[PDB]
Amino acid sequence: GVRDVLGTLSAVWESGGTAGVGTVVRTFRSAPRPAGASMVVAPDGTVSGSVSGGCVEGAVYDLATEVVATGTPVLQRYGVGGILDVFVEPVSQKTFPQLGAIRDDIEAQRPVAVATVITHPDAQWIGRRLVVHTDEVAGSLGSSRADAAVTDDARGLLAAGRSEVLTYGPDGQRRGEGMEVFVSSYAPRPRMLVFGAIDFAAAVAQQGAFLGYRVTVCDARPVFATTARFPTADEVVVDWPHRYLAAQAEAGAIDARTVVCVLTHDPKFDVPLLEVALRLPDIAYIGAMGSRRTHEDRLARLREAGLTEEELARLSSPIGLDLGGRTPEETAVSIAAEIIAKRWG
Amino acid sequence: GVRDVLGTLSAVWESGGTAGVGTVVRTFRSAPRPAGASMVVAPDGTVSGSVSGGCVEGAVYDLATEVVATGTPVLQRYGVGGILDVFVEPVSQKTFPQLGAIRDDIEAQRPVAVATVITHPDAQWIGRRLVVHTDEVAGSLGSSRADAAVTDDARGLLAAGRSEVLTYGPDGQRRGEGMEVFVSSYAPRPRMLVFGAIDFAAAVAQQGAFLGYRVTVCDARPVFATTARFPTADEVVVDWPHRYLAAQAEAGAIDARTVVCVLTHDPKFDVPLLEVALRLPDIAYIGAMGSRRTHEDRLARLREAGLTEEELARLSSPIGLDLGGRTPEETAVSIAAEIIAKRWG
Repeated sequence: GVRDVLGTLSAVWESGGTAGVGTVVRTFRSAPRPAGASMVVAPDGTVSGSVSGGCVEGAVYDLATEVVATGTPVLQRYGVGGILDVFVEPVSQKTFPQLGAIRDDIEAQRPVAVATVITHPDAQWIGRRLVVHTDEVAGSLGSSRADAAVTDDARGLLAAGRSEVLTYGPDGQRRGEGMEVFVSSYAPRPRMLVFGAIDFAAAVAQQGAFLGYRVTVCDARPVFATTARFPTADEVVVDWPHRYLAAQAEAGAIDARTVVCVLTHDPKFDVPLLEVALRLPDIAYIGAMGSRRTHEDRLARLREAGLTEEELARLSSPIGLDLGGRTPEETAVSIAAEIIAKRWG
Repeated sequence: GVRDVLGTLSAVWESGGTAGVGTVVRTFRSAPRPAGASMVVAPDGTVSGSVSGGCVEGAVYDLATEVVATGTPVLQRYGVGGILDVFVEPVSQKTFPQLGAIRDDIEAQRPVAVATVITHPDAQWIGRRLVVHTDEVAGSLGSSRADAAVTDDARGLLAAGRSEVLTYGPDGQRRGEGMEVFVSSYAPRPRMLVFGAIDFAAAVAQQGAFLGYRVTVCDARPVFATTARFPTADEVVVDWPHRYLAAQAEAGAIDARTVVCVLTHDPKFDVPLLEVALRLPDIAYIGAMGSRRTHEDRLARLREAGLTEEELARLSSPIGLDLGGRTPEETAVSIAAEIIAKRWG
């Protein structure tokens, strides 16, 4: 969402002024910028951020300028290469008192969603917002039923890191028509954890970085788990894999989008590791590398260790889509593709 | 193959000396280095290249040393993490008179395969070789039937850029047993051609580079097709896509592993382009970007232009595997995965 232009927006907010903020809420026909793309017009007229590829920037700028004057938020559809819904609002300390706290949450890696009414029959509702955390909600949409419905749905989207327009009836009845709410999620970068610092881990970590994951490579062997060997990994740790995973779980440093790749079949490490991983309250993906021989030998060993067929059903083994690729690069792509397929973008 | 250590090997060859060369011919249980990985021991004893991850390097070194002394080539199997077949031979001007010419072919981007007998009942055959081009073959395995069979199969592997052990009967009878021939292919980097220099082309070109392709980005629009916008593409050209493709075909600068991505649906460019691409004697992949609406509209337009259902069957549209991914990064991965799936590594 506003992460691109949040420093500039915050500085306006802190100074006491009003920014005009245009947020892309919905997109059709492959418009250039996605749900959450933001443009900010400072009181002195300076613009940052982008909502399109140039196509309607001038029009959004004028709208943002007009909206600051009237103080009335506006949903506008632009049609040109795509179709774009842009919601334009005045953001000040008066109109958005929580913005500083949200800036602070984004900085401290506390997940937070903002849910805004962008469409309603009663015009007084437009631009009302909820600030939603896991454990908390602030603000009011104007009705307990609306607050209840949106809070719930926003937390679900937040947990997934998703931003979307949800549609309700006027009192927040599900499947009703007439009220639309944009949920804009600010979740930290999801984690990819790679256990086994063999050379192939570098290829896995480059695909994880390409897909937007923060990648930790972890191996009990100091010679292997080295910054030099993995210079692009966000983090390289020397630990027993299962000790590291269990510690992340306990710290709440892993969430529902966390992705685990097991690149070892050393029984000393892989079984205790998968004993932990396969028992975690669900994380996005748990893959294990190996040929078909390694795969079946590992399954035998995991059954022998006490894993249930239901826990084993969580495991993607052998890892990746079967695309027929031979090289480490092809295998890395097959893994990234399976990860995407399992969550459905 | 020897590309890693070819400079060092060539310098030995040119000086009049004999190098001991160990080439990994076959691998099982995910051994660290693939078919073609080479180790070279210079007369002064200096080693470069690698056949394993450290596991049998000392043993291969001693074998290479012994093979230079006896002058007799040896196939050796090593079992440890994997299983490795390593073929060790003495390489000099006397024993391998074509090596200089092959160095020259690799440098000029002329595809060339070397086919060597690694196993035979008649020990005199071991280490005999054919040097195979598209249009030429030098050397003799010792029989017209063997030369005929291997030449044919080597050209097929060369055309695909593949290195493999092929198995024949003693006179080169297919499906026979007893004779094994390593074909080591030296083909240039395969090309990925990306037509449409939109921002998403960068993501496509990073995956192509990751997979080992040399990437050309091409667009008729000078503002778009720019080195600055695509700093990692090997090449960025301003041309009508169909004019560029047709010129590559005529020049023989595209081969059977060439991969084409069409990222435009501008009728001015895409139809003439696909008129050329879909009619080329087969190239590996021809994908076209678009939503389902764009896909069907483009097909209508291509039927209208005269494309046959058989030509249209060559087209991968909408592009990529359907993995459900939304971001440009996910789409890029889905495209790389479809490319791999279509060739089967």
